[PDB]
Amino acid sequence: MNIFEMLRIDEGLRLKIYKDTEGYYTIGIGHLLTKSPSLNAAKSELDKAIGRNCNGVITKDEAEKLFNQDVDAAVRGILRNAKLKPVYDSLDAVRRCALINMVFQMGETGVAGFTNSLRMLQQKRWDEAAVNLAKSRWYNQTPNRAKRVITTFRAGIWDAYKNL
Repeated sequence: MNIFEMLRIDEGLRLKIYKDTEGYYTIGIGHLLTKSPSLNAAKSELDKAIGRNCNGVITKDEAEKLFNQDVDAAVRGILRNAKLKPVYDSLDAVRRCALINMVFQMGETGVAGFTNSLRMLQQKRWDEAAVNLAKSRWYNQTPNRAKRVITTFRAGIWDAYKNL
């Protein structure tokens, strides 16, 4: 299992503009287009992102391209972030994928706000950090996904994704 396979389980693949769990306009493999309520604003962002007139619809191919950029940006964002970098560097390969997943879902900023859990993950207090991570809007709003990510940080193995 790898970062791409993991995120693809969590996000799914949709070739037509759709709404987030959040109500936001998205396409592909969890590629948020806009937080704006107009489908029209969303279509325009799409065409800007793909470089063609899409009419709200893309190919698998275009979806994967967007996904490669997003994962690359997520990693680079972690590496550039003063709060995230040190935790990332401290982690093993599997757990590194769990942090990347959180950053992709919620952005650098959002994850950098989980101060206490970050601190516990650095210290390798796995059970503690898993309890603290669960105390969040994140867990309450998307409990099955947060639970997968959390087990991944807790255990350091890919079992949560085996089932799936």
